Amino acid sequence: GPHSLRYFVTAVSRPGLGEPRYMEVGYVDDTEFVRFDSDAENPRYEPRARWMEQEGPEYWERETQKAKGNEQSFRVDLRTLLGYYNQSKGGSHTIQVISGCEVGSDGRLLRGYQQYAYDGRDYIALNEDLKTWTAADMAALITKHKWEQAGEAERLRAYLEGTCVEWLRRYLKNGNATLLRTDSPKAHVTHHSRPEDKVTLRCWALGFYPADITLTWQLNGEELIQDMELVETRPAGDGTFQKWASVVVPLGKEQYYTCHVYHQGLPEPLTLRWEPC
Amino acid sequence: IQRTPKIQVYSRHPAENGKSNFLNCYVSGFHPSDIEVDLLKNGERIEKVEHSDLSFSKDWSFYLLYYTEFTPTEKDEYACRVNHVTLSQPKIVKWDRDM
Amino acid sequence: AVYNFATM
Repeated sequence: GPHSLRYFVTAVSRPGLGEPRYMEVGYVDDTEFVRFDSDAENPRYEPRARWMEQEGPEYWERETQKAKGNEQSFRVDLRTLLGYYNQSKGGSHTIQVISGCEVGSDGRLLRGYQQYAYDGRDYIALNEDLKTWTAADMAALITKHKWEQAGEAERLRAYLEGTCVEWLRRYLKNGNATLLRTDSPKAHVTHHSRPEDKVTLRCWALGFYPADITLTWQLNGEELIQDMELVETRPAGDGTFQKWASVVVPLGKEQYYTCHVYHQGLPEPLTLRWEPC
Repeated sequence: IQRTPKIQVYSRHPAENGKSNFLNCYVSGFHPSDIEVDLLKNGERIEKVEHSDLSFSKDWSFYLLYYTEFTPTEKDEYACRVNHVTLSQPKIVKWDRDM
Repeated sequence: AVYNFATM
């Protein structure tokens, strides 16, 4: 541990193009493992990791029926929120939810998540006490009052402390081996000439998993160059990730700069420099 | 709040002329979810382009990956063209094989 | 297992 189980929900109205797009995506430890999409040829919860293929038909039928119920509920709620905000009909709007649990290595709940957004802005969330709500505005206050009157927090807390934690335990047991996998980055430095006898040194990390990584450039043991260019970590398309970091240095000084690559897969951080052919 | 997409264009593996590869256009950090993404070869739209399934991040912004199999050459130029409600003009980002 | 979400 720690481990987490979270569902990311998206409902997008599209007047004139039929009923709203509706999707639910589940993650175990930030790895997608199940997905439902109303725009699939056959909308149904489907496994998104091979280890989920060990769940029998009852599981998929049950989860699919919940998704279909949630879909109908969010269809209503899109209309409701239009009313709360006195918005005109005919536009496309979005409700999103992040729902789930994080548990410690000892199996105890560390935190619960129930966060809503409307049109990409926070709307309502369950507080850390698992008992009260934070509403973002006067519209969300209406939902908050409905939920207080219905005892929704108590129902949700039962899910977060019970079902969510227990199913996470189940998923981890099936997916343990696969979830633990790491791929170490492979690194190299490239050299590019710039005007005024300057040089771009670019330190690449490729083929790594999971995405968390740190690249740094050092002159003389510092671990310290403030002004690098970095790109955001990006998916290679094969389940691994890429990143690079560059610095501009004077021609004739390239050999004094060192790139370090830090990743959980590595026995020790990588250290490399520009290797003149 | 609407958020404009970040865009990166790059290959799955380091480019080697004459060797099969994948050309990627990664769009992320945008809202709302509708987005148009084309891959271009010498200015022209590539027809066989696929994409990953839509996801969103903890900040409620969306991301996905558009991609096509390709074989880079010395002289062919590639780019990604993105349109989104936040953009006043479609944004074109050129592929540089070492970025 | 997903939650059954509440009416807003």
